[PDB]
Amino acid sequence: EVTWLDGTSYVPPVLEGASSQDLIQMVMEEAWLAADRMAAEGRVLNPLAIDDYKWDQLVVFKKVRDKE
Amino acid sequence: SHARYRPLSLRARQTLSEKSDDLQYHVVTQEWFGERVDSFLTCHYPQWDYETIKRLVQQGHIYRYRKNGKKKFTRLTDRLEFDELLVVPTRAFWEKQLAPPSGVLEETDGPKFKLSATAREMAHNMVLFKNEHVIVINKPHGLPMMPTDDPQEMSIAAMLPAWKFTNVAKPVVCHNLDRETSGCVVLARTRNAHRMLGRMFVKRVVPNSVYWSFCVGKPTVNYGRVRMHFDITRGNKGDIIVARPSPTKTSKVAIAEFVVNASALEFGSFISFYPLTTRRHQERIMAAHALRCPVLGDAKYGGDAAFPSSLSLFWDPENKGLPLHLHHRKIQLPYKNTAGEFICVTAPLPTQMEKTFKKLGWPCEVDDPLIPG
Amino acid sequence: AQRALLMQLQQNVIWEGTVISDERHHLIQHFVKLRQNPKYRSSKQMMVVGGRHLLHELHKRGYTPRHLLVREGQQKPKWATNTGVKTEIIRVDRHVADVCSPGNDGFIGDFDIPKPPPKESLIANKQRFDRVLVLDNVDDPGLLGTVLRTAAGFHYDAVIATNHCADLYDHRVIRAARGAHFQKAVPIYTLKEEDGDNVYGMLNHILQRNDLS
Amino acid sequence: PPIIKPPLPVKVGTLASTRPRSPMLADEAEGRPTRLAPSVFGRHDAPALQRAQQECNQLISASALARIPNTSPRAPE
Amino acid sequence: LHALRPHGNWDYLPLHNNQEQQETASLELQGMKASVDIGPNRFDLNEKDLSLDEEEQVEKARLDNELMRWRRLQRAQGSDYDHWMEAETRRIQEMA
Amino acid sequence: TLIRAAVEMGFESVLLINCLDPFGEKALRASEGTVFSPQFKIFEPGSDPVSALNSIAVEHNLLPLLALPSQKAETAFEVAKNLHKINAMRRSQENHIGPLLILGSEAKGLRDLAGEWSVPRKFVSVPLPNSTVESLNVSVAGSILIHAFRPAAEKHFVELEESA
Ligand SMILES: [Mg+2]
Repeated sequence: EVTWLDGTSYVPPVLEGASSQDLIQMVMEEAWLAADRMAAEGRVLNPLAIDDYKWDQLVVFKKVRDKE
Repeated sequence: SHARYRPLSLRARQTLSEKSDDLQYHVVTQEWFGERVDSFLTCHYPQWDYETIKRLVQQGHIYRYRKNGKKKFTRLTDRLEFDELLVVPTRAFWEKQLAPPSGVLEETDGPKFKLSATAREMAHNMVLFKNEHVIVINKPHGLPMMPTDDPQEMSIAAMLPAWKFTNVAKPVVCHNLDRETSGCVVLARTRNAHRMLGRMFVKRVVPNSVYWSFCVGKPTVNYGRVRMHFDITRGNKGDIIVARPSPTKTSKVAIAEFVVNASALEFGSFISFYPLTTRRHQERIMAAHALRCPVLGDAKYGGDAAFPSSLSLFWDPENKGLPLHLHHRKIQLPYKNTAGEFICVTAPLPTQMEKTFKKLGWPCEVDDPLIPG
Repeated sequence: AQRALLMQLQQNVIWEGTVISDERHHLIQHFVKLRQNPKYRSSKQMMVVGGRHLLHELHKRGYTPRHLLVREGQQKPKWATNTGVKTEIIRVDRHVADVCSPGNDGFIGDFDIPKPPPKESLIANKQRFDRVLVLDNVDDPGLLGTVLRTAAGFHYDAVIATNHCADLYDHRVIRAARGAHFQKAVPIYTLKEEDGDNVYGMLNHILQRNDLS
Repeated sequence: PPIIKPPLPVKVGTLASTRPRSPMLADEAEGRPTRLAPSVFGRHDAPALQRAQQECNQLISASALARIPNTSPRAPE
Repeated sequence: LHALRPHGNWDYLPLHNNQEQQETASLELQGMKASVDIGPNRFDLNEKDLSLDEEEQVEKARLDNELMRWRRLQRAQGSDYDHWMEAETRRIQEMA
Repeated sequence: TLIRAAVEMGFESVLLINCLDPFGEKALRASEGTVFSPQFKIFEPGSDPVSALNSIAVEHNLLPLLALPSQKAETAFEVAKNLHKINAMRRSQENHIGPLLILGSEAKGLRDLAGEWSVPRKFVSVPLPNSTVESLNVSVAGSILIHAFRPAAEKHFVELEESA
């Protein structure tokens, strides 16, 4: 169960053969849709910017770019 | 070197094979009834190579005796027979005055040389044409092809391990060149490829090589055929070469076809040789004596006319260190490309010869239509 | 003349059997340029290290040079002759070795510059930095090498070089540090204001992030 | 130094050795005996050959080798 | 540097050896080291967590198709009768 | 640099065994006249180091400390704290004991003296937790040893004891 800032309840269906990346993609697509809904309703949302997670991700980015 | 081999005619080789006792007579029981000779030998001798067995069987050192009083020579595809013997020479058989084939003995490489990364880069730069059978390199000027008297002096024959990109062994140079020659050198990758290409470099009638040279003076005819008989004799410090117009029992003929491409005011000329034989300093001595106009830089043959006052305008006659204008420009190969024309590889002129041709106004890079491909 | 030219060719093509005697050799010129010019040194990402004991310690750590110059009269190192190493060995004379490096112990290694630590750690570190050293405007390389050595000894969480410093890959700092550049315990960062990075901005970010005084 | 080399079991071959020279030759290698063939180690006369036979307990003539089998005459129990 | 060296305050933390020994160490002191203080505790961070853009996805699919066609072409390149017989007899010895 | 550090932190005399030159110009450059200072007295023993050291130690009632690579006692701070505590106890009882520092190069030559040192002896080192580097510069180690066993630091150590 996922509850957004508005409080809407969404349920990503889990079936056989569905991977964790599949569930992540479903949840993130529905999250973008819900964020569009909030911005249309008028709710303000914290925008995405450079964070310590982005630095931890550039770590492995440097790793793979040095690999090949 | 416990056995010193000697020349042997077919009669003498047969006589020695009959007189010898270092043989092994394998019988053919019911188990080996009908087996091929090559399969029999490859199953009995695991240490002998298949090519070695092929050479032995096809030369006749391994024959069979069918109890008929005479020996029977067979090929690899022949089937054996019951009750008959197969004669195989042993190790001690090759210890007499009889030379064995190549594969039957063990050849030790011994000490190997360790090359540096700079030398490997230089060899990869010299490489011009790469193929799964042949490798063509551009030999620089003043480089010894084979190891000379001084063992510390570098040579091309020891740069071989750096050229085997994927082969299990180093390539083998097909033909050697003079130290002063700045042409292209061909190497064979496969041991069989060397044997197959060795036929091209024997005396022939149709030429397949180009030699670009710059001689001091203009010969009489623009195109001609040079021929002279050489006699090489051993001397105190070196060799003596005697040139004759007439044949001799000991003389070896040398033939080439020369064409004058351009003439620089009758004081210098550019010519292209196409040889038909292989003799030491062949084209050099030809241009020196036959054409009566030595190539610029042949101090060993007519050093006075090598560096002339005429060309003194461009080069210093007191240095006498300019590269000998002797370049194996273009050489053909039996291998064909996707177009169907024979692959003729061309080596670029050294920078000094390029400077000479630029000072003379002649184009440095021109195709040679005389030898197609 | 041909023999002399071929001998010089082999010298430039150091293929075994010859030693170097002229300073005009390409390798000696490369060594002296890498020692003197800091811009060429940074462009080649190489450094010159002197001392057989220091080279042995670097080999023990796992660092080996692609070129080694050994002076005549000295033996070849076991770590340089073993099969696991790819270090080329070149014999050098005394005066050309002195031209290469002002101090010749008999062994000169052309080491590869270790990759400097990523500034991303100082930007967004997971663990908290306990103590950070900041060297500001050091003139002579001896003091810089010695303070790098003592910082590596005391195990500081990070060392920064701010707005002026002798090139860390210089021969004098390398000698006075003795492996502080090759080690990976104390990360060192040269923040040069002329390169775009704000030294004071970086330092204040580190302070406000890790609660440092 | 034995005068007559008796049959010996065949040597186990490596990959390249057991690999035939041709994929069409890959079929002839199906039927091969597991023992080599006997031989002699020189050129000798008839008495020397017969003495070598009786000493090494091995016959040379394949005809006699096939006609005289070493068979237990008794019946099986 | 010797004065303000790392962990140089341990001489001043314990005012007395008796007071220092009075404290009893527990497994919680070991367990607290595994927790990063500034950043939040996360389970895994590998290369698979790297999100791809549309161009990156198209390029990856193109590279996969290129690898497929390259395997297909190598099936015919290595099909030179020598290497083909080699692989055939190797598979035969594997199954036998 | 070692002479300058000693005289700036308040040392009275110095001993040199197997020293290259007590007045070489390249040494005077780093010393900056500190050897010429009158309150700093240099000495030289003639091929008798052990008999030169033990006699003066047992006469002036001094505690020797050797900067050895051994791992006997690596906490120079705690060793100096113990010495200053003994000094403060003597001061409260009221003689005082002074620190001898031994800075060497060869471990063999230092063991040759450690095996014949008189009572009491202590091998002091520096807190180096990195196994990569062997040891600091001898000048830096000597400077740290002087900063530890400085005669003026006894007051700060008494302040530390009062504050603890
Ligand atoms: Mg003929």
